[PDB]
Amino acid sequence: RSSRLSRSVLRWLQGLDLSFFPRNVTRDFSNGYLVAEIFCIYYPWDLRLSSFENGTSLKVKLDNWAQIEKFLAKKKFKLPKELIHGTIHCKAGVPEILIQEIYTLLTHQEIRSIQDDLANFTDYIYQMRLPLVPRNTVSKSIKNNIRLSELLSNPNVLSNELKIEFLILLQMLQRKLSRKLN
Amino acid sequence: MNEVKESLRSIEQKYKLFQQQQFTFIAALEHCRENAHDKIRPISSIEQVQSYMEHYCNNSTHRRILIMFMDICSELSKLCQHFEALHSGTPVTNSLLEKCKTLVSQSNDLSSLRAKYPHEVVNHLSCDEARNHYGGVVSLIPIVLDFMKEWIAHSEKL
Amino acid sequence: MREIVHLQAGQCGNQIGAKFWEVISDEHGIDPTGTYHGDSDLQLERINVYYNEATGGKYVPRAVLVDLEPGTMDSVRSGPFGQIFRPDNFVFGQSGAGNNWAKGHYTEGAELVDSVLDVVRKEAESCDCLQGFQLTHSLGGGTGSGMGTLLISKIREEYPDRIMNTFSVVPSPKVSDTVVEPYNATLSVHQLVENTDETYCIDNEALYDICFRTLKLTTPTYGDLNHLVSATMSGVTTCLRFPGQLNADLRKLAVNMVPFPRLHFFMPGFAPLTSRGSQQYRALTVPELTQQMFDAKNMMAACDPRHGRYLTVAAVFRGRMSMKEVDEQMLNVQNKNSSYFVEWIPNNVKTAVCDIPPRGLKMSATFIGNSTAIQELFKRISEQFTAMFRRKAFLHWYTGEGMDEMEFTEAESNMNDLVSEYQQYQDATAEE
Amino acid sequence: MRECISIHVGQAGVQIGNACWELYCLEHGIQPDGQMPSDKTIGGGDDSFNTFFSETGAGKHVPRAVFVDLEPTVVDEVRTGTYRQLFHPEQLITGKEDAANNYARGHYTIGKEIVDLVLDRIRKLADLCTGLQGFLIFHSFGGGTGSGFASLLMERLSVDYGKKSKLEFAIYPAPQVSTAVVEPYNSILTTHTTLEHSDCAFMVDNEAIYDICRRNLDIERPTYTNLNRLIGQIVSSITASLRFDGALNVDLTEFQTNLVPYPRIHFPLATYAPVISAEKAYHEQLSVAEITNACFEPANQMVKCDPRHGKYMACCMLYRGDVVPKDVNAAIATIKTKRTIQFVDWCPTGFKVGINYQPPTVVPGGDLAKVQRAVCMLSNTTAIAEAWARLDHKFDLMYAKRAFVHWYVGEGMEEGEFSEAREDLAALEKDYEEVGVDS
Amino acid sequence: MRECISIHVGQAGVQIGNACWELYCLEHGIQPDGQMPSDKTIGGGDDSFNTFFSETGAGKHVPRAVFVDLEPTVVDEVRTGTYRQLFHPEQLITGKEDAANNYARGHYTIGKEIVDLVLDRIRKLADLCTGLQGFLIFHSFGGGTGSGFASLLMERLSVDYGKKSKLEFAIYPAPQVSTAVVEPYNSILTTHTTLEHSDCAFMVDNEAIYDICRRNLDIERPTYTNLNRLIGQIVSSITASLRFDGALNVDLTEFQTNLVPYPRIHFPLATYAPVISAEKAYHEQLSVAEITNACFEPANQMVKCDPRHGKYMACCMLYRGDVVPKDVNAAIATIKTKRTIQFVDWCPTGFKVGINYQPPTVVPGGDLAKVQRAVCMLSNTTAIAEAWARLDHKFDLMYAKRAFVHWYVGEGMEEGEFSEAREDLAALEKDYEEVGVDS
Repeated sequence: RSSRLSRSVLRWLQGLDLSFFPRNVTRDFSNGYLVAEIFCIYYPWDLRLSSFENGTSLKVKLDNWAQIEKFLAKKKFKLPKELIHGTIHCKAGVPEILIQEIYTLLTHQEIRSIQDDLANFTDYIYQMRLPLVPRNTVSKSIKNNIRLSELLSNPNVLSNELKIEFLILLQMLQRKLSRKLN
Repeated sequence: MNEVKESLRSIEQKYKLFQQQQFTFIAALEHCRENAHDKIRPISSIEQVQSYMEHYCNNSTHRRILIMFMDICSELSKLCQHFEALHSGTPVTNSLLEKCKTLVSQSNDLSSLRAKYPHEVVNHLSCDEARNHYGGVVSLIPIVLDFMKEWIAHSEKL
Repeated sequence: MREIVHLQAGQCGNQIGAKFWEVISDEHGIDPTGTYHGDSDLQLERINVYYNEATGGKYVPRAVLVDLEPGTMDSVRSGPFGQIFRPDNFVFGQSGAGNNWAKGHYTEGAELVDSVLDVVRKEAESCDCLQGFQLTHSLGGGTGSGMGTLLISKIREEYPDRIMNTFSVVPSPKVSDTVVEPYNATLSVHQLVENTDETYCIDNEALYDICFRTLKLTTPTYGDLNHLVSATMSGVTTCLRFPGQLNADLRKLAVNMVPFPRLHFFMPGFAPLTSRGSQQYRALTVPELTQQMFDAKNMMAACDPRHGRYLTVAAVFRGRMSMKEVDEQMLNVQNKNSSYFVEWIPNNVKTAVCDIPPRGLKMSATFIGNSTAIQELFKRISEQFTAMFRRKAFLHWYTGEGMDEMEFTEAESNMNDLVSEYQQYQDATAEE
Repeated sequence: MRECISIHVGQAGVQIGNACWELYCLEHGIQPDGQMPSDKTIGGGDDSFNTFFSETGAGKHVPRAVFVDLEPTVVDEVRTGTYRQLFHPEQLITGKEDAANNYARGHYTIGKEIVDLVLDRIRKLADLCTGLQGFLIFHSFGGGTGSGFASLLMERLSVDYGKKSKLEFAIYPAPQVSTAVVEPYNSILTTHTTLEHSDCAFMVDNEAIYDICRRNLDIERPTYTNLNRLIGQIVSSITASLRFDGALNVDLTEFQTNLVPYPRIHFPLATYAPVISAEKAYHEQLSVAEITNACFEPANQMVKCDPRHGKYMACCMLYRGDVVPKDVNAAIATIKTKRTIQFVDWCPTGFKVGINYQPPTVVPGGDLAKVQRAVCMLSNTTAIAEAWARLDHKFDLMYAKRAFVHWYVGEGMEEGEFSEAREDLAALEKDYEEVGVDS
Repeated sequence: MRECISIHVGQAGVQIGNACWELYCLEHGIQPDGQMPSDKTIGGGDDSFNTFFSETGAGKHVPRAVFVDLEPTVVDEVRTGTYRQLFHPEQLITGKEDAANNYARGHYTIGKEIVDLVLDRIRKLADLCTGLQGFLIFHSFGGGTGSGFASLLMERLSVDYGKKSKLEFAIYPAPQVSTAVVEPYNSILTTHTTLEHSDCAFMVDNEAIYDICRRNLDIERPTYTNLNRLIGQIVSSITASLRFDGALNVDLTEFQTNLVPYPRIHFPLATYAPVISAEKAYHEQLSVAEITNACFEPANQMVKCDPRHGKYMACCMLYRGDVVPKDVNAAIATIKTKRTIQFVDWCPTGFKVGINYQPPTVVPGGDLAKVQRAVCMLSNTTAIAEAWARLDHKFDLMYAKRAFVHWYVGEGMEEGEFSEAREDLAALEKDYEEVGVDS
């Protein structure tokens, strides 16, 4: 029981008469069918739910989300592109945040949000808080922060390697700090 | 036995080379006919061909293609005489050999000799050339090659 | 008309499906080429159930083979009947399974599942009306277990008005093949009890023991087990394939055989399991078949049903015998063996006789029962999963894929609820 | 499809790769010329050879392996051999200066000079292939080349390919016998790189080879050829389901996924069986139960360690040859009830079933006889941790007074790296102790 | 009677015309000589060949087409072919200079030089015919020859013949893969001309051909010949009721009248079916319902566009071969109740029934197998407007800094034309979305 969405956000998510309740927030909203249904519910004369298909394909997710930002640009709604990208690749913690901002934009109700901007993307804090110092390998961090989906989406070896070495430097510095704590 | 097959494949190779230059061959023939003031009677005999190559010829490539064609005819004749020296065979082989030694004659009428499918030597030229300008000169080697193949096929089942 | 669409999953699922297809082709008179070489009557009318009509009467199979490794398709195509199926159905990936359910569901179940959905939708649209979908697989790997649940969920969500029957292979602590097998079994059990009509229990160790102590085989292998499960499937499906006097179908069984949706597991079994030297010395009769169909020696379970009480029973016969003997036998069994079935519900046995005998054998009958015996397997699975979960061993592999650990917690809570439900329905008392 | 690229570093790596390639060519009927001249009498070869070899348009086979060494003498020795017409000279890179049992020079001043060339070579080799699963890096801890160059290359390889498996095969220095003196100096540095940057590692020694060959093969004057043959047999047995098929195929990913219970504990115990000569394979009935039982015997273990001191966490078994499942089942039933074999209170069972239809073959001139079936075992136990304890003790006793360290200082390297490696190994040993302790 | 004249501009147009002519001669048994030499064994030819060919007094057939190209190399390549005895040399006009993916030269300084000749040729060809209905102009948008010369000729044909149908067939520049760089530059100018001076236009590409051939035909090595064969099969299927008859004849006018809902929206979606190889046509039962359902599949569409994005307004359906009306009615009843297929809330239905007793033929050496019946669909939808959107985006991002514009400036042409074309395309798009918007 760690659905990071707030009680009010869930109380409004239920309040929209969606076709199916999202059992897995991270996976179900990755397609964009649910949020498209939500926007149709709010704005029926601007979006057509029939134009969206509920599938698990990366291409289908890309196209559904594409229609989504086309609509948002028409409506001049401000949502982070990085947030949308993380939602598409069902990154941990991203879809809950996105649903929170959707609720705030639509209902115009401010939430006591635990975290607004980018958060701790990796689990460094979580692992440190765990006993038995984990010291996850480079491959583990790669798999956690780099998935097959975005590799299929946009390949760029240079930026990928830059991020990899940046994370490796972060890991080494944190390992040095942990050894200092010993 | 293998020597006739090697000779035949060489004949086929030089034949294939000939049609690859059949256009130039016909151009040289037309040039010779224009230089000899004979543009009425179709070329239907080898003798006319070496008469033109030996008298009415100025371009070196023209005499080159003509001597290659004459070598083609000579090789056909040599294969025919080797076949006749081999053995007699059945009367159908004798008939094939006779018609082929007739077709390779220097002075033989070729005005009524035309090729058919799958030989495209006729289709490469206009119909008029193939009827009354150059109809037997181009439609001679493929047909002789077909008779050679048929004769070899018959001799092989003896 | 009323056709059945067949599905394939798992290397063991693929091999058993191929064996079943070969068995039915041989029984119904189908040459390896693809033409028809039969000499029967009922092998032409209802033959379109598993085949499709084509020009020249060249019937084609109707089954989709799903796999993650290209190394199974080549093995099955090289067989005597591997050149008859549809190469388009052989949808295989580039990366192997490695006996992981989570990543196979996530990594190899995102960009490959689209093709299989497309082809099964095309097949369903190709026919007029359908009854259900048959998928044979195993829980020993990430191929069968990883995607069988996902595809069953997809087809149930798309077409809820269909029959979801499956014959997955339950693991065994004595005979194992995967280190993380209990994890995958626990993950699969959730979807089996949530998004599946009915499921049958398949064990390799029990078939092993049966063939050794009764068939007395020299070097029995997987081929024999595939033959046995294929014969069991044909005996199950003959109720619709070959009509007789008292015909039945899968849905009538599933409704009459299942008291509660949460408990849809069963117990298959075939009666005439004899040795080579005993085939010529046997008396073909009612009471012998009943005895082999009631005793614990002939079932294919790695447990004992005598520990609990019989809940629901169906006896499907295939031959030309009678009706009176079956009912009198079941009556006297319920009279004598009164401490073995639920007293609260009388007449727990269903009668079913197929007038069409099988090919090659004159007398055949299958056993489809739901006895109180899976409770031991369930509790030992729960115990071993609680073990391998307490200190969280072999968990970093699942963690690195992205999925969290609360799925294990909910699965074990569901499993504890299920075993408690099973044990408190086991002692189904009449009153206070 | 299932294709891999092999890496051979150092003289030991080169010779091991040569042995593996010759074993593959003899077992697949691949002639040394590179084509199939067998036009009169065929003797096999109709199989899936694309796993290791490549098919040209002219019917030629090109090996897919990396033969690199800092010392050109090994390259020249192989080049003058009888198999020089098989590979290509571009795959054998020479060198002006060599490490020869040193880490500093071959890691900073020597290995860093040849980087772009080997990266381009391996990139081209990968481009020539369709499906990639893992790599076969062959080197040694004693060899300075196969330590410094191996570490510096594998670091770049793992940063360049995070989704590809990274294997490891080298020689672990025996505590009793050894070749050089500075072996633990390079070992302490290479272990850190192989631990914090790789996924799996295989440790082997030569003392166990000598013991097993004198005990079973009964040879008074052994040679490196037998050692390389044993290593090649082990490698072929491990990757048996890749070139061929069977009842239950086991791929590299399939067993590597379960062989690693923890990112820090990825150090299995390999054991090949049967390791016997010609006369030891004629009047000896061979079944599966006996050889599986013998697999757990310390005398047959590849590493000098008593299994009874610790206990097993994960176990991986493999088979090769005509095997029947009933025998495997009976062996499993026997071993699961043996009180001698110790195991945690945590894993009641865990293993695989790899059935390969193709029996192991033989070589004309070798010592291995014709055996109907084979078996290889990969287990994980904490009893092997003593080797690292001895290595740490040796490093501590040779580091207190800084023996032969001024050379590394002059070459240019941080002295604190010794302390870093020491503390990392101490933490690893502590973790192994913690895991070995039950509730 | 029903006689039409084909126009072939550029290499692509000429090769497509050659493929169409060879398909016609093979399907009608017209021998390459141009006569009827089949005097021993007849194999057909007793039909109404007057639609495409012409009968002389000597039993000769003369093709009625226009093969024009600015570059003489294509004319020479065709002239050295095996069908040189079929057509006439006067119909193949060579050229000194060629556009070769350039609009300015081929529209002002190159195309304007050869006008009187082609006009006299087409006038003579029209005079040789009795009944004229439409034209078959085959060109391309990438090819400069097929763009500038085509535009300048069609502009004059429009003002010279207003009562005659004006078709269009060319290749659309795929955004994923492309041949040249200046393709959008010629395309943006050609679309305006094809919109404001023509009645209909057919837009096709090559990427989807590659996808469908690799998916169904399963060829690792495609070639332009298969593309031309597919295009010729499409053309023949469209004009099937002209050379032959059937239960319900659908002429050119019959389908073009309804194929145009608006003067600005005349871009149908072509999809040929079945598109299969020999082995794909043996063990596959073929009915009308299955293929009609497959015709709406985006994978089988010639233009890469999701039909689900928009909805249909007008649809034109055709058939060729032994087709039964009951199957057509069943398919119509099935598709009208399909929720996946979207349509406007004003057109409950619209379609045609074209029954052709003559089945499609095969070719010796081609890939198409013997199929009893064929089907072709021409639908109108707004989901295809994205291609114009992408083209406008590319032209905008190319025109901000005026890349490769100085060449066109020096050649001589107004720069404001680019703005004119951009605003015309914007208006056309806006009209497309306005129509796509329901109440």
